Amino acid sequence: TVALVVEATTEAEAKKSLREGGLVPAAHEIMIPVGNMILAVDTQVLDKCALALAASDDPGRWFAENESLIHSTVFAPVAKGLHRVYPLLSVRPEVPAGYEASWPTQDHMPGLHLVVGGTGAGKSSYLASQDLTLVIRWGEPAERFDVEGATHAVSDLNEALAVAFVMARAGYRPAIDSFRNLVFGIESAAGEGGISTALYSAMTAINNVCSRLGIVVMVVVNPMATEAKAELVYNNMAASVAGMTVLMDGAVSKQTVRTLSGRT
Amino acid sequence: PARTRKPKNETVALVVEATTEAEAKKSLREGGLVPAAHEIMIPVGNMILAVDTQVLDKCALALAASDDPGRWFAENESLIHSTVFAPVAKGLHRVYPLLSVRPEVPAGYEASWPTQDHMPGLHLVVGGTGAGKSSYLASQDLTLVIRWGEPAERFDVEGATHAVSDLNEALAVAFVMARAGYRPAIDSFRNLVFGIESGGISTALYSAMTAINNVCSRLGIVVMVVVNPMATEAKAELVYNNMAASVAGMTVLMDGAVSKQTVRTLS
Amino acid sequence: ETVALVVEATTEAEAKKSLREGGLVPAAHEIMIPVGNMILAVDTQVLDKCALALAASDDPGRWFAENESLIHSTVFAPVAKGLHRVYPLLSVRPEVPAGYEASWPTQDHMPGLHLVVGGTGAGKSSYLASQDLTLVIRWGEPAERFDVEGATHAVSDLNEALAVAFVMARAGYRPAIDSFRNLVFGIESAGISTALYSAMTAINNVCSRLGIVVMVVVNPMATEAKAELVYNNMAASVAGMTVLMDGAVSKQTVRTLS
Amino acid sequence: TVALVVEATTEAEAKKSLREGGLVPAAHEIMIPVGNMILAVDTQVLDKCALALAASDDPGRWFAENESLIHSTVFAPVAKGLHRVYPLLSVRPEVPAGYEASWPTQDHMPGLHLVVGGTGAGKSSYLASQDLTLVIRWGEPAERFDVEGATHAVSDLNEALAVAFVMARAGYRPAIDSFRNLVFGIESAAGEGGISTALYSAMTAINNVCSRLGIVVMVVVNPMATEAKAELVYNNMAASVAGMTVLMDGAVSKQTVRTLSGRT
Amino acid sequence: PARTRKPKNETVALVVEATTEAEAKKSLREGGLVPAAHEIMIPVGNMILAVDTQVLDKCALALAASDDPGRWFAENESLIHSTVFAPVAKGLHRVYPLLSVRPEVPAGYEASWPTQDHMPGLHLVVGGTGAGKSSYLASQDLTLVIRWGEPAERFDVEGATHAVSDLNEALAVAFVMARAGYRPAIDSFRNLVFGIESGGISTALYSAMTAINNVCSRLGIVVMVVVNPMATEAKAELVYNNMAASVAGMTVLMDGAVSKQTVRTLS
Amino acid sequence: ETVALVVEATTEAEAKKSLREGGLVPAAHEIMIPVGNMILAVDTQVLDKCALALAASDDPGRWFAENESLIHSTVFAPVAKGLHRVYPLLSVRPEVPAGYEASWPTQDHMPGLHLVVGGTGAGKSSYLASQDLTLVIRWGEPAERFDVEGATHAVSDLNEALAVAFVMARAGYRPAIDSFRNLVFGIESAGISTALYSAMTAINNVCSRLGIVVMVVVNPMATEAKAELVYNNMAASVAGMTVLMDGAVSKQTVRTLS
Repeated sequence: TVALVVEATTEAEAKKSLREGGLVPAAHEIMIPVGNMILAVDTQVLDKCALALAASDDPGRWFAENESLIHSTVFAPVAKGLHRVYPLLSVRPEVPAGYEASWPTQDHMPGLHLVVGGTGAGKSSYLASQDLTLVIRWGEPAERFDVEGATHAVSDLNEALAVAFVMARAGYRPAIDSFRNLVFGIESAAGEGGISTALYSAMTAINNVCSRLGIVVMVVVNPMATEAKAELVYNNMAASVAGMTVLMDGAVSKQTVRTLSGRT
Repeated sequence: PARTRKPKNETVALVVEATTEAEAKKSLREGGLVPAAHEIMIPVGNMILAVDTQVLDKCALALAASDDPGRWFAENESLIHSTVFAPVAKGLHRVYPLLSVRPEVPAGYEASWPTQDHMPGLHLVVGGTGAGKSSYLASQDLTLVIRWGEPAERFDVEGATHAVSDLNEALAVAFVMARAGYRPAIDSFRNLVFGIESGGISTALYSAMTAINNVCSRLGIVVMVVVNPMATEAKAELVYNNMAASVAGMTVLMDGAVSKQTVRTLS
Repeated sequence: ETVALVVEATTEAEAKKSLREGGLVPAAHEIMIPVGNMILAVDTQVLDKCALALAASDDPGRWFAENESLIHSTVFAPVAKGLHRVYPLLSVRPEVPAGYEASWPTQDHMPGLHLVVGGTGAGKSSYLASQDLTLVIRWGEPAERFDVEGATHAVSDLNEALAVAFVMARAGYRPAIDSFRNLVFGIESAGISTALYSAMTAINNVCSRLGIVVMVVVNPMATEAKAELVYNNMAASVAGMTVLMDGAVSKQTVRTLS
Repeated sequence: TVALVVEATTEAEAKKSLREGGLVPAAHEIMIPVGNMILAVDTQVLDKCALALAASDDPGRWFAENESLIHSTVFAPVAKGLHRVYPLLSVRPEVPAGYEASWPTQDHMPGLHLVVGGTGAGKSSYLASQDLTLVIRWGEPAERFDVEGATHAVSDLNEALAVAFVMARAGYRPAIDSFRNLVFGIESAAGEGGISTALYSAMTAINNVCSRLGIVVMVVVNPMATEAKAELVYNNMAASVAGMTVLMDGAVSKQTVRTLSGRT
Repeated sequence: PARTRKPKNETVALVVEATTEAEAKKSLREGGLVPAAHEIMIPVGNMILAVDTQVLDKCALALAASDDPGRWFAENESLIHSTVFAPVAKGLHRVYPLLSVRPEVPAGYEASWPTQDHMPGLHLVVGGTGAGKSSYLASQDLTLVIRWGEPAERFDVEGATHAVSDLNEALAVAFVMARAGYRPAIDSFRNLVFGIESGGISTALYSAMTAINNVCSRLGIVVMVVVNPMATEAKAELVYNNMAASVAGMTVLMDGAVSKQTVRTLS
Repeated sequence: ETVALVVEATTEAEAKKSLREGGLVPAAHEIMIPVGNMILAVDTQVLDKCALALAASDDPGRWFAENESLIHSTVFAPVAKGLHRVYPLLSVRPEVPAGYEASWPTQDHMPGLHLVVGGTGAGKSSYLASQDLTLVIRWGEPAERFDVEGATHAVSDLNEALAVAFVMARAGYRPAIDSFRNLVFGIESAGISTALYSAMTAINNVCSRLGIVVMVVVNPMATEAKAELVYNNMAASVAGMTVLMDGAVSKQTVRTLS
């Protein structure tokens, strides 16, 4: 149960968790700044969901029957002082002890693996080669894939992150198709490539909460850059995340992966 | 000749929104922040609309039973404004960050129009040719044309039309028509193009088309919509490709004739 | 029966009342007019009463000076602040009354706005003088000789400009508004701010609902390069439009009936 | 006495005058829109001041000893609904019956006469030839003129307009040096010349309240335009006011005056 | 080594502003909207500061009587914050539209520095040469330099300086010094240039200089101020001419030497 | 003695209290830090207590993980909303403590920031590895191998980044912040947004007041055309600055004492 309208008005209420409308994250709450929004992941509800999901016979049914638990895993706190109290919020870069990974590449750092390219680049054909559990579908027009494929459709960024976090923590392999609504949604002062700089900070923040969760989430991003600034934009995105695969006319045109070894 | 609004029987909260957690748990109709199972939110720019699928369904069966689609819509403004409305609770933007509409196709969905096996959603008719686009709409055997945001002309007096004033009733009338088995077209989304403010066109126009497209897909309908994106001739092919990537289908019109047509299909 | 100026609905009961009363639901005789990020309303019942009284006067200009309060009751800005949310991307619906007819500005001219664009001072004066207007509603322009000697009524804001023009036209008179200079300057959006076009379509479509034509002088002040495209966008927004160059009519486009 | 903090909260208070914090101008109140500000002139206090000023032996002492009356002549109402109630407010173009004028030119329409040019154009040398009662000094750095000259120094736009209105109504000849703070202060979408379009509407509004008052006020304006857009800017300003004299390197480079006859 | 703030004896209203007409008639110090005869408002960008000439005068006589100007300013933060403050009442922008500061010169005013018969006001020292501008300030026999908005350097430890943190105390210390007969300079207005946001430079920088210039003229003082407008080399002569047109005087510095000097004078 | 988070002064009495308590007047041990349109505060008394405790630990990195709450009490964002008005165009005053000395990053280096700008990933790593740092405070960068294996402490926001660096430096350790990437992205104003420069001057001058040097990695992301002017503006804002090109030092400017 998450507080939706009533927020802390006294110091005593202010010290409560973000779930309860306070301004101080609980021991199991991690704040996720996205543009000028501030989300929160509850790692105990995430643990509960992962344990339960790993016990179920259908990742499909499970998520459809537990949007209550999903909406409790990642939510947007109601207290409005969060931006002031946590100036220029990011997510701290830390990796769990004993973290290992063989996917999407050997020793892939925990974080996001962006699958990047323009429309028609080959992105929804590359995902099929990554041998995923399912594709989390968000912010994209309904396709034949959403009937015949292995999908879970979601509506906002909370559900997208929540289902991805739960799946990965359960030992499953998630992709989000796509972060279109961050690209369109995060308005900010532009850079040399034309993209809002807050889109880059947003990806680092989301990347580093996957880092803290010791997981990798593969995410489709079409940054809508012109031919000229594309290489500058892809370099700023690679500088923001663990891994990035660039697709161009049906073939991989660049791959950058941060690894536990420092080597490819 | 007038339209009956029966404001007595209207239950959408217009000014009182939830102030407690208990109230916040109510439906968007009631001023809460959590949609009931029959409410789907529709984000468009910085606005959040909502469709009531229960009210939508009963409206469609009534419209189908009526003698005259046009007269029914004229007599039932109240039911139209109860089908698609803008909820009053202000926290919806925060609670549902970067909201879209989830891609879905109801079971057993079939469609032969505008093309065989047309995915549910929007079918944009883009271009800039008043003669061409009307002439194209006249060929699709539309039950009527929902007129919105365009200057009055001969057709509004002459043809099978139903004029509306805002995005709520444009979508409501389209939904009620398609659900009832009729063929709606919206002429036009001119006011989304002008009103949604964010190469050449506000990026938020694209997500608003995806959101509205995906509502139609959840409802298992196709709504044909006229859209003139006002692009420079140079950047027009880019904009048309961005728009095709946001929706189920799109027909392009050039100098009075259909030049291009892209359609996502099933099976 | 006065327009609510500060007190707006705070309960669901008050929200159901009319815009005049501070509610959020128009009465059957109220038509909302969205202009930029303002929302005005015309009261067709007050409009019809004013048109009846004006017809009994021997001088339309004097009648409006004698009836300022009735004008502010014909078109007003409702007080309820949730109207933007409740009516998203509001326009005015394109409708023509039963058995409408017209012969001015042209035969079978659709009801709506007729824009008179471009020209020049002495060339705008001439084209307006050639239209046999009952009077020119003067708005947002510096006082010149015409405001002393001519057949005019000076107004101060867009409510009065629209009100006076609506009342004259429903009375059977021919009004022209000189000019929409404060729409052009006042309405800013994403080389013309795009909300000028929908504003004129909205004002155009209330005229069509009222079954009238209102002539309006409007200079978009576009660069001469973008001018031809600018004027195209304007014509696509209204019933009719005349372009003036060097005193003569260079283009006239009119939507008509049969 | 003008209401400064307490504004109408009921319909009954709303119908009171703008001086009393209502939303409806009294019969003697004229609203003056300037950018996104809305001023008000009280013509009865203006009449009282003009009558009293015409009776005094020193326009100088009079204004210095009566800032109370000055601040009651032009003021900024406190009610905030004014922008909504009066959409796209201007001042209506009307001339008093029997209006005559021989200054600054024969049959000069009532309004503003702008004295326009860049810094060093000759503006404070042209004013000395116009044989003025005094120069109202506003928004300009203190000079030797402010000690040795015939001046009244003011601080805001209310005092500038109020002293000008009172002087002219009293049969005296005022100039305002200068409208610098409108040029700098009125921010708005720019035009083809680079100047905010709200500066033009502001000058028409102020022009037409001089029109209603049957007076001419001469006003120094440096619009800060570049050489290219200068001629386009001066034409938009001339299109906004009764009269305009352009100064360029110490000589008049254009004069446009709207007259009662339509002839020069 | 520290600065004594005595917050007990401080009467500037910081959070309670007038809510009634009677309260609105009080001084700006008291949270009202009408300045007392000894308060002059100072508009700077979208902020409105105020100078208390009574407090200013007593401060100047005390500083003149003290043994050490620097120590006094260090011990009297409270009196400094009582000399120049930002009033709390929010309606000041509306009540005083497009506020400036009226041009005035008190009777009998005389001045020999920076030049003979220098009009009271600001004297800007413009340029971009750290070595040049310090070297120029070192030549004017300044009593000390008010350091504000600049990175700490050797001079702050070495020279006759007094560091401050905000525009209020920068102006207050300058006013109290000049009124007492000492020679202040402010190094620098870097934060007005950066903070005032409206060919190349925010136009509001020019009016803020005129407003501050005209306060100094009403006080019968000259305050020398370092100002780097950050202009492109192309548009630098235009910006320097706009700045000279806003103030009593201005010295231009090029590659380590005074190149130009414009000064409005009296008699 | 906790930082007030929601309750700010509403009376003149409460306004006189400290920033920690929700007042509007800093105590003698509070220094305000304006950054863009945020205002933070450092508590030098909590800072000194933290520096004492940290010195008694055998591992600075572990000490900070053990003392998160003390960090948020060293640097915080005060709750009172009138601070912007009360302290116009706020900076931090340039002052150095009595008998300050320094030999790192260079001899007699002024207290303040030392910027390390440009370079590249492997070239930024090398220059930092060559500075003999106690640890690198990692902020706003994606997790890489260095955050697992290196001498680091990861933080989440600018309060923690500044707090950790202040505490280390007052303890006698050498901190470097990698990086100010969220200042560059987060601070927008009128090709660099101008408020980045005053922000660094403000952060620079609190370091000078504290009598410390803090090394900070910052990539302004300027075009290569404007890069040389950009770096000039940055150097004019801080105590010292190193420019890296292709692994080597291409420029180093430092303000010094004697």
